[PDB]
Parts: sequence; C-alpha cells; structure tokens
Amino acid sequence: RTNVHFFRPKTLVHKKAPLYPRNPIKKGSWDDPCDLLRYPIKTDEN
RNA sequence: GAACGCCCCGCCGGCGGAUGCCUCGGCCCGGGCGGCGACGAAGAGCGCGGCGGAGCGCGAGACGCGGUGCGGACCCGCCCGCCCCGAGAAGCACCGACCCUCGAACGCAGCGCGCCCGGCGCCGCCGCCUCGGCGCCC
Ligand SMILES: [Mg+2]
Ligand SMILES: [Mg+2]
Ligand SMILES: [Mg+2]
Repeated sequence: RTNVHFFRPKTLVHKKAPLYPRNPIKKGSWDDPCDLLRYPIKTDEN
C-alpha cells in the first residue's frame, strides 16, 4: 500500500430516469421575434 | 368740538361652521361554516386599458381567453361595436386553461455566475443497483 489514507471506494453512479415527465407540455416564454421587439422611437434626432 | 372707543334705536354686509334634519357606515346578540401549502401557500415586487394617475382586478394568453347553461338591449367621456325568431350589448352561476421575479423557496448567488448538454437542493420510509470491514464463519 502506497498512500496511508483511507478514501471512499469507487462505486457505480446512475443517471436519472423519472417514471413520468415533470413537464409533459412544452410551453412558450417571453422571447420570440415579434414579441422581443416592441416599437421604434421616432424623433428628428433619430 | 370733532374723531377714536362703548351701547344698541333699528336696517343691511363679512368671518366662522354650531344647531336641526338626513345616512350604501359602525357596534351588540344569535345562527351557519369550518373550506390553505413543494400540484409552490400567506405575503411582497414589477408589469398589463385606444386615449390611463390612485384603488379593485388580472399575469407576456395580462383592465382578460375558452366551454356549458341562463339573460335579452345596451356599452358612465370621446370613439368603437352590437341591432334581425337568434344573428346577441349589460349581467349571473359553475367548469377548463394561462399564471413574470422574490418568498417554506429548491444548481450557487441576488441581479451576477457555474457544472452538464435531459438536467443539476435538504431530510425521512420502502425497494433496488454498486460496494467496504485484521465483525462472526467458511
Ligand atoms: Mg405564454
Ligand atoms: Mg392603475
Ligand atoms: Mg429560485
């Protein structure tokens, strides 16, 4: 034995696998073109 | 003397908000009811109307959207719109959805950043996968 310390053994780790979906329907958000842009600002400076 | 001041013989004006009458409000008693939340509550922030400050309401589907019933001429301003044996304004009741940030508040922080390309908090119960021990044995 080379190291004098005891560390936790390496053990298998699993990936997730939910039995039902937590978001069954994919809904929209704030961002989409024509909603992210509101209007232009019209001045003589502009 | 006049005038100022004071009293009222009377006629008018101010300033102030008492009195009287009125009341979509309080207070007391009795009867019901006893119905929140990780399926994200109570509370807080911000935003939403054609002209839109406050409060009510609503959530980027925002001063509301749909479905079943009922109702049957209006919609406080300016406009729009509806109008008829159904074509459908006000209003009402139940039901289905949408539901931004913070909050028990859940990737870390509170407004800035990550690991990973589905996602990514803590405790507990029951199972399951993979494992440690010079514990008791073989
Ligand atoms: Mg949306
Ligand atoms: Mg307002
Ligand atoms: Mg959070």
